[PDB]
Amino acid sequence: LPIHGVETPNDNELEERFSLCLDEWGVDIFEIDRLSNGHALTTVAYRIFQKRDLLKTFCIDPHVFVRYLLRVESTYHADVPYHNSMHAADVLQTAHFLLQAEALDDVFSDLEILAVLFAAAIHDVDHPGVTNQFLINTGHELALQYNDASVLENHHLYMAFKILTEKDCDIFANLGGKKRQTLRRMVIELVLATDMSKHMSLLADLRTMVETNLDNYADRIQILQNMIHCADLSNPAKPLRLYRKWTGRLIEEFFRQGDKERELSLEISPMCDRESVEVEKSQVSFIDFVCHPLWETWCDLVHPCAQLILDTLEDNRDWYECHI
Amino acid sequence: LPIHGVETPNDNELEERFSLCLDEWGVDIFEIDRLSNGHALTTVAYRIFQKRDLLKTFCIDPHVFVRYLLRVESTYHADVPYHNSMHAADVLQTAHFLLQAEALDDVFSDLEILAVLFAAAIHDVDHPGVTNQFLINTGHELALQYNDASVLENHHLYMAFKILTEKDCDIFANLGGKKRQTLRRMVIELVLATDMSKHMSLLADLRTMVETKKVSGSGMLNLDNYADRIQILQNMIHCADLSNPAKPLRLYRKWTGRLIEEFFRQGDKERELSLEISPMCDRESVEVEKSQVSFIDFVCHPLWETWCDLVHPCAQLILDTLEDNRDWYECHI
Ligand SMILES: Nc1ncnc2c1ncn2[C@@H]1O[C@H](COP(=O)(O)O)[C@@H](O)[C@H]1O
Ligand SMILES: Nc1ncnc2c1ncn2[C@@H]1O[C@@H]2COP(=O)(O)O[C@H]2[C@H]1O
Ligand SMILES: [Mg+2]
Ligand SMILES: [Mg+2]
Ligand SMILES: [Zn+2]
Ligand SMILES: [Zn+2]
Repeated sequence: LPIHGVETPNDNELEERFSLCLDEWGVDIFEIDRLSNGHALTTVAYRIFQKRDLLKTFCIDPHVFVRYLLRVESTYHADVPYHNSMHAADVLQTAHFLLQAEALDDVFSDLEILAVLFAAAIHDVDHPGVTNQFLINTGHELALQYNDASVLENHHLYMAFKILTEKDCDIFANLGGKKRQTLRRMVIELVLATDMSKHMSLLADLRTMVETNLDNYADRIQILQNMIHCADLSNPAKPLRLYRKWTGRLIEEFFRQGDKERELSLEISPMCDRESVEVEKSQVSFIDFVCHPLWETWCDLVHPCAQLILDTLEDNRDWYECHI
Repeated sequence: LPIHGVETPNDNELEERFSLCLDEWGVDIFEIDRLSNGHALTTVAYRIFQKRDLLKTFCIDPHVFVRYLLRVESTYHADVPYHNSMHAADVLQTAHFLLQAEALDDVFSDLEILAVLFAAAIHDVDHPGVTNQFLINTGHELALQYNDASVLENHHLYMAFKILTEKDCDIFANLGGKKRQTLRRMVIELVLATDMSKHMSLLADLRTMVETKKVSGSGMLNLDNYADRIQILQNMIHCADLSNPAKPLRLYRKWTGRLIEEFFRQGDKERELSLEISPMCDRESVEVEKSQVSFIDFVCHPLWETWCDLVHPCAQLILDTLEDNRDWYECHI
């Protein structure tokens, strides 16, 4: 069993970086992926899970863990610039980080921590590099199949759970039936919370909660839904170099989508037009209307355990306002 | 085009029955299926869409309608005892009856009426004879695909909108874009409201609207809002689906013999897979009569009572027949 779960060409350099970076906000996942040779998701997940004793706690065989994580990782599409396994690993680590706020100390069961971190790692698996709305305007097969509701998010979940079915990949094989049913329902609810069409409702829920303690599932689970959705939308609150990197990729993906939407004669989807999308304006607008309202609330929830996040978010917002 | 959409051996019998029965509570859908050579769904739908002027209003070509309906009808499985095209024709006619209550006069737009009646016709298409819970308990493919959520209801929808693809089957071809898309959303919301795990939630919405009507004082409820209206239609198609126990006893009993056959087949499969046998699915343990009284006390009667309270006094006959049927089964224990 190697130190990082799967063998890499740079075990000592990755170990140094993991020991300094895994509990920090602002991890260079791109470099982890280069040093691990395509294995940021696999190595990040493995070491998060050991650090939180989750393999021991849930009797997960560490070989079975690595084998499953390698399958999921190779199910993300390398040739998709943003929605690949690097994005998954970033989301995973940012979720791991979010959980450590003092204000949330001693609150979540282990099973709930297991759920949210598993969700993060799988939440974009097999993404094809187009949006839900594009699936729906082309009448793509998955859009028809899911009746327009959460088309990708549903697909991500389906793929993740079909992989658990493969010979010697069943990482939850040693939970009881009751813990496996409650785990499955939690994972479903969590990855579904990554669907943008839920953003308004989850955030009204979080605002309501802050405007008041939590030992009802109902509240905890609403906090974990907001949390994974925060991690997913963390990029603009990351150090600027990392924000810009993630952004260049997202836009390259969107623009590529705009070309199939242009080279099939349709109403080019939003921010997807190479010709006349204002990239710096487009980010300022995403912050003001989407990302800032979310992070402000989250940060209000965990007062003051996440002040840095809200500070960098505000700086990158101003930086872009200037470079338009 | 033949008088009833498809040709039948018994046009004049059917004419007579459709002329007298289709605005009544409790229509003998089995006999209409026998008389039309297995086309109850197609002939009932054609005839209701005629009586509502829905072909004319939405510019639906009658040959296109008939073609689409035959395909839907075919895609119900005739070997499933209960969830076949006869169940669909029952649900469709019953939803048609329920829209007539005087307390609903002019509440709904034509496109809403179009939606709920289309929905009813498709709402169980391709049903394989086993529940959601079974597909989830077996991790069947559908259940994995849909993440345990309204599994069949989602598949019924998928199959119905695909058939609309097919060459010369797009009944909604002449609606505008903003219309096909508002229709599509409504139809989805309406077939999803037939998933039983929505029952409690839907019935609480309906309770809210009843209490909201009783306190209004023009005793009329404000329904300018689409989202209130859709709640009512959701409850209504769900009522229609669960209308069997409030149907004339003879009919309720026939529907029920079919439903128990399907249930018992599923518990056989469960047994064979060494799995928990679902409620009402065990031929070795189930007591049919007791189970009906229980389903009526706990699910059916609270739903209908609330529906009847909303449209009071327009659906009195329904609650009465439901209570007499309850009491008949109690005495046969
Ligand atoms: N930097 C950004 N600018 C604009 N939209 C973003 C950005 N980051 C995330 N999003 C949005 O958030 C969604 C997150 O879900 P996913 O793309 O499946 O990871 C995206 O598809 C976009 O709608
Ligand atoms: N007579 C009955 N007894 C028990 N359950 C019923 C009865 N009639 C309808 N149902 C239930 O109501 C459901 C409605 O959904 P279907 O038409 O898909 O399958 C059905 C069963 O849960
Ligand atoms: Mg996603
Ligand atoms: Mg059904
Ligand atoms: Zn994502
Ligand atoms: Zn039904």
